[PDB]
Amino acid sequence: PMPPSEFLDKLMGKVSGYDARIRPNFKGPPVNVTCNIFINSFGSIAETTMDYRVNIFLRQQWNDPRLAYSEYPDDSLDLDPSMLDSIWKPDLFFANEKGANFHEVTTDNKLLRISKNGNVLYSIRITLVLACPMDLKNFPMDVQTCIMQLESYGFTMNDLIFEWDEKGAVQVADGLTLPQFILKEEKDLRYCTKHYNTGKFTCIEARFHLERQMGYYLIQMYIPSLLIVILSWVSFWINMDAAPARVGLGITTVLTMTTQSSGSRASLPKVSYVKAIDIWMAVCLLFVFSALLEYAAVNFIARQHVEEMRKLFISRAKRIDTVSRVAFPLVFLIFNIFYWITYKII
Amino acid sequence: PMPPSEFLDKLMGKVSGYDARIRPNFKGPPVNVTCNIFINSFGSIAETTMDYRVNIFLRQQWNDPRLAYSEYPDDSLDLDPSMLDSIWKPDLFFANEKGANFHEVTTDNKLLRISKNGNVLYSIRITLVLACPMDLKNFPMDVQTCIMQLESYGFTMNDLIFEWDEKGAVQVADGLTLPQFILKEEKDLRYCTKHYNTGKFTCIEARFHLERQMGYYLIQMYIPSLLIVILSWVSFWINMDAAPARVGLGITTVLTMTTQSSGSRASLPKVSYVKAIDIWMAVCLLFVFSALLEYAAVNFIARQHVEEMRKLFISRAKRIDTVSRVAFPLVFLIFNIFYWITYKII
Amino acid sequence: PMPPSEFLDKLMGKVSGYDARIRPNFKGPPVNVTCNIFINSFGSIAETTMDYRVNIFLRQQWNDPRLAYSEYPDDSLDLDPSMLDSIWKPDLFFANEKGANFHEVTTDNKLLRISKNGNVLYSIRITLVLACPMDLKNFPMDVQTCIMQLESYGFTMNDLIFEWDEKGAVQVADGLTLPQFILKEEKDLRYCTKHYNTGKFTCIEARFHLERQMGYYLIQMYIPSLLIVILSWVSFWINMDAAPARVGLGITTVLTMTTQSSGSRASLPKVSYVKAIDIWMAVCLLFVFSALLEYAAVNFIARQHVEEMRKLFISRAKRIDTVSRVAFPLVFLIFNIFYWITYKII
Amino acid sequence: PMPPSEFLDKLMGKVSGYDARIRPNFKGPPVNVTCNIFINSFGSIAETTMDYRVNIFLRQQWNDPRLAYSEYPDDSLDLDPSMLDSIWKPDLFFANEKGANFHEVTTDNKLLRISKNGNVLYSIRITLVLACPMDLKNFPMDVQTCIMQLESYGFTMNDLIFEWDEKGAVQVADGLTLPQFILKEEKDLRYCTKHYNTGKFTCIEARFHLERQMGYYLIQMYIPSLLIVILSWVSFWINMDAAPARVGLGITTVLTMTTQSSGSRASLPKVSYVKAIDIWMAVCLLFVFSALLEYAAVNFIARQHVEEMRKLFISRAKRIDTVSRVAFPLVFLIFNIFYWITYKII
Amino acid sequence: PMPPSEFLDKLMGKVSGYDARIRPNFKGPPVNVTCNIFINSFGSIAETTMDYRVNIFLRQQWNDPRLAYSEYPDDSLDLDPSMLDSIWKPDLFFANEKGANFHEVTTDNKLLRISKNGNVLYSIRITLVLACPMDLKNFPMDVQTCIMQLESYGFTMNDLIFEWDEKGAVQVADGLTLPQFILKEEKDLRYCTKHYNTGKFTCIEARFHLERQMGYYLIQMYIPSLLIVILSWVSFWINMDAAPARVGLGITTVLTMTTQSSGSRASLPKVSYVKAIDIWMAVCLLFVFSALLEYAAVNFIARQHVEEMRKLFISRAKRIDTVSRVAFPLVFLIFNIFYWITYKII
Ligand SMILES: *[C@@H]1O[C@H](CO)[C@@H](O[C@@H]2O[C@H](CO)[C@@H](O[C@@H]3O[C@H](CO)[C@@H](O)[C@H](O)[C@@H]3O)[C@H](O)[C@H]2NC(C)=O)[C@H](O)[C@H]1NC(C)=O
Ligand SMILES: *[C@@H]1O[C@H](CO)[C@@H](O[C@@H]2O[C@H](CO)[C@@H](O[C@@H]3O[C@H](CO)[C@@H](O)[C@H](O)[C@@H]3O)[C@H](O)[C@H]2NC(C)=O)[C@H](O)[C@H]1NC(C)=O
Ligand SMILES: *[C@@H]1O[C@H](CO)[C@@H](O[C@@H]2O[C@H](CO)[C@@H](O[C@@H]3O[C@H](CO)[C@@H](O)[C@H](O)[C@@H]3O)[C@H](O)[C@H]2NC(C)=O)[C@H](O)[C@H]1NC(C)=O
Ligand SMILES: *[C@@H]1O[C@H](CO)[C@@H](O[C@@H]2O[C@H](CO)[C@@H](O[C@@H]3O[C@H](CO)[C@@H](O)[C@H](O)[C@@H]3O)[C@H](O)[C@H]2NC(C)=O)[C@H](O)[C@H]1NC(C)=O
Ligand SMILES: *[C@@H]1O[C@H](CO)[C@@H](O[C@@H]2O[C@H](CO)[C@@H](O[C@@H]3O[C@H](CO)[C@@H](O)[C@H](O)[C@@H]3O)[C@H](O)[C@H]2NC(C)=O)[C@H](O)[C@H]1NC(C)=O
Repeated sequence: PMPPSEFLDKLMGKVSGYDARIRPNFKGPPVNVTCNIFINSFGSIAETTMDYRVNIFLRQQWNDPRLAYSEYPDDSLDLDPSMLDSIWKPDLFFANEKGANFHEVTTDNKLLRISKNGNVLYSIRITLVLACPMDLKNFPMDVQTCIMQLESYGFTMNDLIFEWDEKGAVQVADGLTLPQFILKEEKDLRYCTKHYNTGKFTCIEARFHLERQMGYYLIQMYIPSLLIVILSWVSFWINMDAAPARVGLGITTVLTMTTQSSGSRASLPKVSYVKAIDIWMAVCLLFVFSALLEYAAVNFIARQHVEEMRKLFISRAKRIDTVSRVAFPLVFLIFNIFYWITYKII
Repeated sequence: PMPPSEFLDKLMGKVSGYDARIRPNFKGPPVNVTCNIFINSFGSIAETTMDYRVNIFLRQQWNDPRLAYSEYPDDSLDLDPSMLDSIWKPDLFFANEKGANFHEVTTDNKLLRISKNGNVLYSIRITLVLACPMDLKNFPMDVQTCIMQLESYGFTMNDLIFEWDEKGAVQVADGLTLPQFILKEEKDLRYCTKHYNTGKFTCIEARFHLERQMGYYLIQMYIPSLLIVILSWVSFWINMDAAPARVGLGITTVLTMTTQSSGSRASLPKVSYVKAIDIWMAVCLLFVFSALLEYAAVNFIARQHVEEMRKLFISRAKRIDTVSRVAFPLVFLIFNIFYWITYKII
Repeated sequence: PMPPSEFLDKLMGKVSGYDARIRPNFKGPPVNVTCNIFINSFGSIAETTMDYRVNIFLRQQWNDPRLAYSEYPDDSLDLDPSMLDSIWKPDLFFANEKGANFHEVTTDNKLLRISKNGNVLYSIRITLVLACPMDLKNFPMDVQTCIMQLESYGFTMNDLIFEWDEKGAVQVADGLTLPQFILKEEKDLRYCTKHYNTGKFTCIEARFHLERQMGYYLIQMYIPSLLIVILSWVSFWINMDAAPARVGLGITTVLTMTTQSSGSRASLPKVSYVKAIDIWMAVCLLFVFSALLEYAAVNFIARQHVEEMRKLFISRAKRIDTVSRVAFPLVFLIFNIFYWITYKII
Repeated sequence: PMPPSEFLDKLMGKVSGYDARIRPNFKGPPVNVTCNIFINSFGSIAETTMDYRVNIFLRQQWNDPRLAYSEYPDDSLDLDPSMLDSIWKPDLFFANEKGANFHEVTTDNKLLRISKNGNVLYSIRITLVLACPMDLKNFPMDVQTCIMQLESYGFTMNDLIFEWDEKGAVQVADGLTLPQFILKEEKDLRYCTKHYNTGKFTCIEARFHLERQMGYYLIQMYIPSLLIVILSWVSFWINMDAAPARVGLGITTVLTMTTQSSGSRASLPKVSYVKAIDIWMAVCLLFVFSALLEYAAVNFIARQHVEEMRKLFISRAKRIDTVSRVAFPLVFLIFNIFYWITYKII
Repeated sequence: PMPPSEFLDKLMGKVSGYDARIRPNFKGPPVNVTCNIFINSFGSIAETTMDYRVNIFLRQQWNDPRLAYSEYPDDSLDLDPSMLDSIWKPDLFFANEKGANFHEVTTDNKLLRISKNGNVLYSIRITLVLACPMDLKNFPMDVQTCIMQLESYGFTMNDLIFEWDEKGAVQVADGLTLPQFILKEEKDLRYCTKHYNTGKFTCIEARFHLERQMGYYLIQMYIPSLLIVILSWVSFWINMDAAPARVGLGITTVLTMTTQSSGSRASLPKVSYVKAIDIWMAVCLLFVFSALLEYAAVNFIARQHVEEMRKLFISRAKRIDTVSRVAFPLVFLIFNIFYWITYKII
């Protein structure tokens, strides 16, 4: 017999009237193309530009009666990736590409096989940098949901319809790990049918829940953010007579805590709303600032102190020192409870 | 009958004398091309290079009598995006491109349909990085106006005219949100007809008002910029005898405020004029510097103090301490009123 | 006779039925392609994106009976790199490309020679940026293993099989040096046969062990990380009466050590687990923090001190000063032993 | 009649012997090509790499007798930008390109019109990143001169000559503003004829004077650079008995001034010569360092002070304090005059 | 007669049997191609990636008897750069490209002329980013030697040999200046013949000595690195009774010197060996650390001081103060001599 390359020349050549500019089943029902992606590499999720780089295998399957051969004895004929400009292909595109490219390492990474009944498998490797609106109302304890939509651009709903297959619409790699987030096993599948001034177009999308890993932020901006508050608590255990001791403590600590506040949003987007890490530094900033005002109240009584009425001012300046050793270690603990409970339920 | 691919070969082939290098209605009136864009993604507005990345759908509509078919029973014939090099297309370009590229993810993102009367719709996806002169006279409270002009390069006014359509000249996406700014619903539409040494060319543009969100700057460079001034106010409530207490306070605070001034223009363009954030740090720098000179005036009187005339110098050195507790908390409030009123009207 | 260019036109032209879209030995055994790479340049191994740039010479050898000439008197015929689109080539690709490109400096860097029996050598220069999961459980003393897999995309196992040659499967350059790591002479060779929903494909890979050089981290983040702890030890040799001396020492040192902790993960990925450099700064942070609490215990006894019972409190406040000069210099040495032994065996 | 597309096929087709590989007026005088650029966008002038990005409209005009039509009734025939590979074009190139690209947004931005006498206008949009040797002998008050040369590569002087036109050789945009520098209205026009081992080639260039705007540097690195010196002057108004007051002032200020010196060359090229900003920080570093040595001379006399001869040492230690309040405020003013006069004339 | 474009069609057309896939002098001696480069732009030598960007004019000259015309009366025929795909060209490539590109600004920057005897000149503009192993054993006083090799990829030694010409093998631009380094006039020329598993290939290279300019490092990291040591010397001229004076001096200076050590390797590669700038900061770190231990020895004697034996401890605590004023100013000078002598000979 003849090889599949010469066998398909009768179906993709000048004979049989086959044209790559004509969609299958013309003047009839639209083409129902089913798609399924395979995430190979994931990560590099930046927040300054609010985008993430993904590498998926976009599989496409449809039905073309013009390529339904019945003379070849086999059931699957592989095609050279250099002959993709001869058959019709869906005009699939993403609405959040923001720059993309293919891979042509020694061969155009394309897969093309034709079944006997007319099933055509089209799998290619695409490297996308997808964008998603980052919701940072609770930055250290948020559940991001970055989606990706597959719309049409040249054909409307009556000519091309995208759908998901029931046999693993979205597969995940075996050893796919992320440096900062984690990929949940549950991925939603809903439609995203858009409507413009020209018409209506099909759209398919899949939700991806990306939960953060609190192990990183808990060590860098939570343990040092708590030890600095302890530095302001040791001033109560120091005598009220040493002026340079408690003054230098209430100033060097209250100024190095601002660096922690400025160092908590160094690589974060400039959002207007307040996040969960801005209420942890601001409240702890009040503790390192109230300790400065605490010494300002103790030193103000000692500098004012008549022999009987002045002996009570010394005890009054020391009575507040007996409560500050218990108030702040018990008030900061109350805020430490309302913080790790409210942001663990919402 | 015959498919539209073979039907349009009579209108785009060697027959009928149709050439892609000839504009419609030659030796007559110019081609009136109407355009309308659809902003899909917006943001990433940097200030060091004074540019912003945009992703729009550039729709183009004109009239070509050479493509006015009258035999096909339908009213809209979709075209393959691979056949855009056969018909005439307007030479539309932007005067502020500064690098651009198309999107060819599995298909050239182009839309092409031809009506019966000769209406040709041309919609493509372009990713532009547009530039605009940043007016930073009031940096935290400015209303930026970044525009984009669509000029001609090969045809003059007598051969190609660009205009805006009245049915939604500029559409906005449904869920288009910006991280730093906000997009106003009012967009101006005016002409930008340029004149060069070669001739005159058409030009269409649309204004985009981008108001900032003060919620970000109010927390990072306004709350810490005010608490440092309070650190210089607590020196008045400290006795005038402790030298290392008030000296270290008037130096560590006046030097950490300069870091806030240098940290306020870390990612800003090097403009010559003064902005609204440079007058907030410089005036607050005077308060943290006047407190240093305030102790220099109190300590200078105590070191100079004859038994009757010296008792008044001690009261004089304490009389200024009774006014500094009221002057600065009431003078900084006056500047706090004139600042948030002048920059809220202009 | 005729030159090899005209001699091979009979084997690569329209005659002999040779087609570049047909794999050798069709309807029979699969093509056994042996590959061997030659690493020219290596390094630039970043950790923020977890990727490294490599430049190898990908050699490919297979058997094509359709190109087995028997009339030319020579044994090796060199081919012009501009004629690679006429013969069949394996669709080799990498599963961790993440962007790649060729080199076309004055000539496409391709090698093509055909033997008499049908051996075809295919060598090209590819610049890859390969990714690997960075295991940073012990950051300064880890042995990274970055691999690279060569999979198929268009042909399954029954049509294309990749294998390694026994004569130097992976060669190393003569003067290939790395700035940070070192390349070990032992490189493992194992298979990576994947299985997808479409079928099974061949895969070959080679392990690369990249041991770090501790000479860099030992000087920058280990010598200064130890001298700061010595600054907290000198407070014991200072009299317990000078308050501003020991207070300023226990605060300026405990706050500059946090900068060393924040400066140890400035260009590191945001991992959740704790690494070996996070337990060296945190434990040393306890020493510079216990010295602050040590003075808080000595000053608390002196401020409390009845004529006979008060003379023992002065000796008690000095007895701890006689143990702190020996405890911390001997407790930090114990942690210094358990650290450099546990992380030198695992 | 026939359209210009079919009319010019007789002049650009196989007939008439017109070839795009032959320069006009062969075996005779060279082609005198006149050029004129139009700067659209300017700025982004970095100093680390010593380059600036420019966007100009390169117009080219020459004479081609082979295209001198005499049958068409019009005087200017516009050409499709897709037919630039049919006529001869000058091989113009820049000697300081360092990477460049064109703009192909929906159309190749090319202009091509042919006059009756043979005048051919060629205007294209080129985005260049031009380099210039940065002369930073006086960094805040220099007048940079970045030029751009247009050389030939394939034709020598006897075959191609570039010249400037007298009617606006270099035009400037109407609203072209720069963020840091300013563009002067005077632009020099001189030749740059080079000589290599192959021969001599034509060259045209234009000088661009880029004066800096001192409004930026005067606020960031000149006002804080002067207030720190004032902090060292207030130590003279403090009593000579307070040791921790004047010691901490002469150390915290002398160390934060070094940050201003290191912060003045953070984004500057590593040049060997000294600039005008390195002599302003180094001299001011002497003032904040002489104040430290001033207290070292006052405290050395007080610690040495026999009942009559010791009373003069106290007055001697205070006599220098009466001159330091007048010397430094009058010596720093002398350097402040010689600085803003020498660098305002050269 | 006929123009050179039509004259060379007889030598580059279907007639005469000329093929671009055949090297000259086949079945005979190899082609001796002589090359000579012309460095136009040089600099941008980074150290994090260990690469430098260069822009050279790669001239190539060989002998092709098939192009030896004898009928044209001239001696040099210029060729259009669009016809380089018709003649044979050497497959020259660099072994350290790491990404490269050509320049196509309005014309492919290629030079092609053919002599009567068969001499063919081939000059193109290539922008390379070449790599070299940075030897940083003495960072401020090293002599870097970055080379560039021109190897073959498709032809072995018996088919293509590269050589250097004796008439200026490597030329330098007239006004080529470097921001950091300097280019020496002496450039070595040696061979780099490599040997692989396939065979042996020709190779030509040229050495480039790049000496650093010490004027930059001497001001930024050598003058401030010496003044901080002077701050530790002034503590000896202060009385031994002021505790907060000498304690704060021996801590604030010893901690700001570590920033100079961390600030000396901010943009340097992470090498394991010690460089010449790491022994200048570490030794100076001992001086600012020995001054802290010097006060720890003086204060330890004063706190210990029986009426006759205690008067000698006061003199002993002051005797070391009389030697420290002379020891350190004379020991640091000894290290200052051995440093600037050992690194000025090797
Ligand atoms: C692609 O998928 C669409 C569905 O999304 C298919 O369209 C549906 O096709 C049926 C005929 O097969 C149309 O008729 C209906 O038939 C059912 C019985 O199956 C009957 O109960 C209904 O009353 C109706 O007559 C139906 O209108 C149509 N639906 C839509 C929304 O178009 C289409 O056939 C598929 N195309 C191919 C090539 O498989
Ligand atoms: C494209 O749009 C232009 C307008 O911007 C159209 O041009 C105008 O066309 C009219 C004829 O239709 C020209 O004549 C005028 O007619 C009015 C009555 O409608 C009459 O009152 C005037 O006195 C005049 O005779 C008019 O001069 C012309 N204007 C310009 C500025 O060119 C043009 O026809 C449109 N082209 C197409 C193909 O639709
Ligand atoms: C490519 O390599 C494969 C092996 O990976 C070759 O396949 C093996 O080929 C033999 C025949 O040569 C097949 O038959 C076996 O022969 C042995 C004797 O050599 C006999 O003991 C066995 O019982 C069996 O009959 C064998 O099944 C086959 N193995 C596989 C896994 O396919 C193949 O021939 C190679 N192709 C070329 C073109 O060299
Ligand atoms: C392109 O420009 C060059 C000048 O840069 C033109 O060349 C000059 O052409 C004249 C003839 O037109 C040559 O002859 C001279 O004529 C003058 C009178 O005009 C006479 O006084 C002189 O003694 C001499 O005979 C002249 O040598 C030549 N100069 C050079 C440097 O080539 C050239 O003609 C222009 N080409 C075109 C096509 O316009
Ligand atoms: C390209 O350069 C090579 C040299 O690198 C040329 O090869 C040498 O060519 C000579 C003949 O011209 C060969 O023969 C020798 O001749 C000398 C007298 O000149 C004689 O004393 C020797 O005993 C020997 O017979 C020589 O073997 C050969 N050397 C090599 C290494 O190949 C070659 O001819 C040049 N090609 C062209 C086209 O110019």
